[PDB]
Amino acid sequence: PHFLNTPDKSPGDRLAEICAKITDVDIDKVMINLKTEEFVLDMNTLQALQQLLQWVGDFVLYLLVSLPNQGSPLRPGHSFLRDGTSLGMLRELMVVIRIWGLLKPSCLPVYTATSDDSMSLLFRLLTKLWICCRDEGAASPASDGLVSRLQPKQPLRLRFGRAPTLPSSTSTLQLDGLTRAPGLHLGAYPTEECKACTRCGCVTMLKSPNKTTAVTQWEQRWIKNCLCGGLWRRVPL
Amino acid sequence: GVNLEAFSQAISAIQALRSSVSRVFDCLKDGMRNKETLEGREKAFIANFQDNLHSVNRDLNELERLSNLVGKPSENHPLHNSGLLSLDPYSQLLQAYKWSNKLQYHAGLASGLLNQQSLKRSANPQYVDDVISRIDRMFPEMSIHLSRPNGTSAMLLVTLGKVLKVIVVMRSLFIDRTIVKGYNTEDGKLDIWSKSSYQVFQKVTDHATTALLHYQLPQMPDVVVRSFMTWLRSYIKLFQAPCQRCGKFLQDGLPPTWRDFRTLEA
Repeated sequence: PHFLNTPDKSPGDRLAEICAKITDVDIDKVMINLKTEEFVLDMNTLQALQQLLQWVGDFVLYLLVSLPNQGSPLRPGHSFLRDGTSLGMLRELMVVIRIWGLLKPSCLPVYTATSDDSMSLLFRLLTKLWICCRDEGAASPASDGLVSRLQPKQPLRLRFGRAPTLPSSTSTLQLDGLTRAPGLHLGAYPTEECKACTRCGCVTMLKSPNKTTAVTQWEQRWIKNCLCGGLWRRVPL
Repeated sequence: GVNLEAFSQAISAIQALRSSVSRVFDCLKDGMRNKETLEGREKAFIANFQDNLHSVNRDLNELERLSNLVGKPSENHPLHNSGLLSLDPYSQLLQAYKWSNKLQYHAGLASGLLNQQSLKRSANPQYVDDVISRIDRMFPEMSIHLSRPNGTSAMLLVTLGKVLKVIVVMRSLFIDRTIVKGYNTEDGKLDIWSKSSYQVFQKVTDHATTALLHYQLPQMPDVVVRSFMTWLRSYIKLFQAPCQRCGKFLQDGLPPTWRDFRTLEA
């Protein structure tokens, strides 16, 4: 809905979802297949591409790397996501972010450098994983060997916002009024806390002003109730 | 051949440069933690940058040292490593060298430390004297010679650079009864008991008697005489006087602490 687009036959935002029936590799062909004109809404694209769109750019890579390590002492390792619908939404996000990066040079990083087109390879891998996930089919061959190859670009150590629990299992607990008892990416985390840092109920810990210009849509979305964490909380530095 | 110290200093300087670059780029990875009045991180940044500049300057200065690497390919070390392949099946020789150096240094340090031994008390050879005298005379600018005119007494005489010769008597061990005299002597055909001076070498004779009564060790008289001689050698300059001026009195000398200063100040 961020699209301040031009006239269209019916809901130009829905074409990004209808793009499911497309080719596997070379998203450059898929974009010309679907549409390329009415996907530029604001010339000030430098609002969420470098700061916010890095999340998906790292999450696609972390999901691709987690595939050949099923032997890890964890059922999904970190995450599995073998449903397909989420993978399709990821591919649609990749298409629209490719269009964005074509419109403006502030695209998602190659995460270091030297991809000869890192987005092209990432999209090829996404589609190769997505084809045998779509509608009641087996899943992965050459994909397992391709994900094994790591360019001179791949980082790690993603945030992955989690929430501490309260495991008062079955017996008793003894807390105090203070002295806690031991038993999110839009910046929002320098090396040492130096801002408001308005935490939330579970994981968020987002800053209050956010020091931005035109991404206030997320702010208005988060000022009110949240993902069962609407109880936003202020925590000092 | 003092290039080993320069090489160690250069190694330390390069390690310091690497560590300083690492510290700079690790601190730059962290903004102002908690200032609440003004960002004092700029001070730490400037300090780290100045430290990097200091390390670079230290490396540039150490570059001036290390004149040249001589030939002599390891100084007769290659005998079986670079020699016949049968001979080197060799590390035994290098291991022995290193172990001997370590043992020597460790024993020296242990002796110097245990010099303050907890020995409660002592309860329950006119051939080595010439050898000890020659070994002591082997030092430079310390031409001495013993006469032994009367009995087994070693009535030797020393003279370093000046005509301030010292007729230091001995007793075949724990030499005592010294008398210093400058600018002519030996009257008749032997030494003398003159002790004549200009009210300056009298203080020198007093200090020498104090030293002879000071270095009285329980054993090892050779080390005693060697220490006595290296203590006496300090009188070759007479051009220093800390804690006072150069001419606070007529004379100036009392180096038991290896630093001669004006008398009547200790």
